[PDB]
Amino acid sequence: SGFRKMAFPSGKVEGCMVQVTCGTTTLNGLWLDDVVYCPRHVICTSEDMLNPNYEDLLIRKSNHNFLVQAGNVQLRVIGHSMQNCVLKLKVDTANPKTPKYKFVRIQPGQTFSVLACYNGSPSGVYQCAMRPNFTIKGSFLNGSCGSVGFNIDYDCVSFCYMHHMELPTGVHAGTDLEGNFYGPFVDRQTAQAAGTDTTITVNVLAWLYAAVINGDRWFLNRFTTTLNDFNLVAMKYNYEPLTQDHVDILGPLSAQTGIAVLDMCASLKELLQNGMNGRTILGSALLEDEFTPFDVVRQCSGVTF
Amino acid sequence: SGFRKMAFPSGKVEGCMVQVTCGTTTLNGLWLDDVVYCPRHVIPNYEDLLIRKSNHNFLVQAGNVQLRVIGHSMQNCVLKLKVDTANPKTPKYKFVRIQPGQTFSVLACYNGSPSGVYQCAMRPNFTIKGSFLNGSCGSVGFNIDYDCVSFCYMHHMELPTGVHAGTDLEGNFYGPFVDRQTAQAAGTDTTITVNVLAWLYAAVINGDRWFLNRFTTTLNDFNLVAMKYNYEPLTQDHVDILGPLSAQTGIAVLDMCASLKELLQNGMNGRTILGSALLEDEFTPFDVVRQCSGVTF
Ligand SMILES: CS(=O)(=O)NCc1ccc(Cl)cc1CC(=O)Nc1cncc2ccccc12
Ligand SMILES: CS(=O)(=O)NCc1ccc(Cl)cc1CC(=O)Nc1cncc2ccccc12
Ligand SMILES: [Cl-]
Repeated sequence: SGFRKMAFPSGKVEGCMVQVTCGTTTLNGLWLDDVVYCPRHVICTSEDMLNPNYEDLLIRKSNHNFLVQAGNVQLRVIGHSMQNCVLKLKVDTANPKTPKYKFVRIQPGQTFSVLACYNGSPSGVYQCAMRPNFTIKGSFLNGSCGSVGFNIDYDCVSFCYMHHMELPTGVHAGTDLEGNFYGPFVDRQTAQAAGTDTTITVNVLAWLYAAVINGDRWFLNRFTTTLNDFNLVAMKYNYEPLTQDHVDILGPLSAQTGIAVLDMCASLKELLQNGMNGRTILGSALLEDEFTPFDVVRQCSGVTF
Repeated sequence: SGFRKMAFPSGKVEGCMVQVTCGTTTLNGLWLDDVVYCPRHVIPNYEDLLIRKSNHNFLVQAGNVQLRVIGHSMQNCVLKLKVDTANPKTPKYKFVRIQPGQTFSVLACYNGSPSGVYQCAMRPNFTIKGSFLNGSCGSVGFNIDYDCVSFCYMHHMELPTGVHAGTDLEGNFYGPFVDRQTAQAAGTDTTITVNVLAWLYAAVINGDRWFLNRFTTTLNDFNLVAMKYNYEPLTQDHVDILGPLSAQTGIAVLDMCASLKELLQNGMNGRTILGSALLEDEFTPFDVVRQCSGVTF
């Protein structure tokens, strides 16, 4: 019993964190086999950030301009290349702690664990979701650039995010491990603002199924809804549209609890209309959207209370 | 910017998790040097049950390797299994007993394999609001101070309300609980006042100031009000501990207490603080300073 915002154990990722220094800038890098991956803005000064020409800044660098530190050991850089917004530093030592891994690009709504780091040293781990507006509501200070997001389903680490910047509203933007940004963002100091964010509907429904599994039904009602009527109501509360893919994905949780997806949708419509009236759902007075259907199945019991 | 329920990096603890099996029961153990620590209920009159067991009755698995048990002893509610192999991954560590209101990270494990990490607090009623299923027994709670892991909790049981109970690593339970199937219930819980105040300071550091007001209060008047809402009493030690956050934000502790009083008496009025519509009490003053400063391990 219980339901917590649970992160994956971070040990496999901790063994990959290194410090990358280029001139006066110091940030984090991810050391996998003989390559260190880090944000390409490590080669920039603060002046450079308005309109940086990364190709021009990089051509002026040699391998020995990049200092890479792994624990108390200095790694030797023997090659460098840029792939989109990521710099790849070839080093002369393969990481003996390299776990089984993959680079995966995630979609809005997907969750992942973040290992926040400073100076190549891990400080904390938390769980978060890729928002519909492609930002993440992280907890990051200056020096956290290069910190990574990941999932560890089975024994394989799937790296999905690398931290690049904080937007004016305090939210965060970054790339996949191939250097492609999530969202319409650029690694440039320009007028960039997060688009209006929305609630991840399929995740709120998954979390309502989690509450039913753990023994709570106060929010259910005798009604059902069509998918279209639910979406017309949901969009008035800034909720993301629910698609047939989302309905199909909630199938297993629907069969485990005996509550049809459109019946759970009707309960969500009523909660949006009434609020909680002094009650909580899984210890929260707000509707939680940072647990996916997959997270609920992983954390919750297979037997409903 | 941002404020998350952040756990310590779990790698140093992951390298200590093992599976302990005794007959039909399988649970988790903590392997430090040549000893495996686990709940004694893996085997009631525990001395009588233990005397009937030999070393080979305990099966200890570390990854894909079977460890050989060469000795066994009981310390309070923890069983200590002496193994032939010292854990090469043993970190620098201490066993520490924590107090209600203090927080820690939990590495939830099943079959000696870590599945997740989350942050939680020892409630005033000595239970923890964890997330555990059958097989989680032996999972541990810890903090990291510099490069040293301070083990503070070992999971033993779930109570009827869905909350959890366990011991320190010396086998002493937190709370009036016993390790057996009998009628046990968590006492009425209270809110950790010093932690709510620390979280209000974290919200101010992050730009959330709508709840600040021009008023102050005496410590006695605040405690009379706090007692009415099932909040733990605030002591002068708590006021002293909040000193640094008070100097950083410019808001006196009793000034923040007057904000907390108004929130208790009137509610949030449709507003949120750090994305929450409830007053959060599972961040200590030290957790706030660490997360708003970047301390690494
Ligand atoms: C150097 S500048 O032109 O003033 N702007 C910095 C900058 C521009 C464009 C990019 Cl892609 C990256 C940066 C650096 C950057 O945003 N760092 C940070 C990352 N995460 C959290 C932070 C919290 C507080 C301060 C900085 C933080
Ligand atoms: C095993 S028994 O003696 O029959 N009764 C249970 C019991 C009594 C006394 C003790 Cl010290 C331990 C137990 C077992 C126990 O509480 N396990 C669990 C721990 N955490 C989460 C759980 C979720 C679902 C089921 C069990 C869970
Ligand atoms: Cl995805």
